Amino acid sequence: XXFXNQYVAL
Repeated sequence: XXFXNQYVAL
């Protein structure tokens, strides 16, 4: 919950 990617997603 900050724009991550497909595997690391926050």
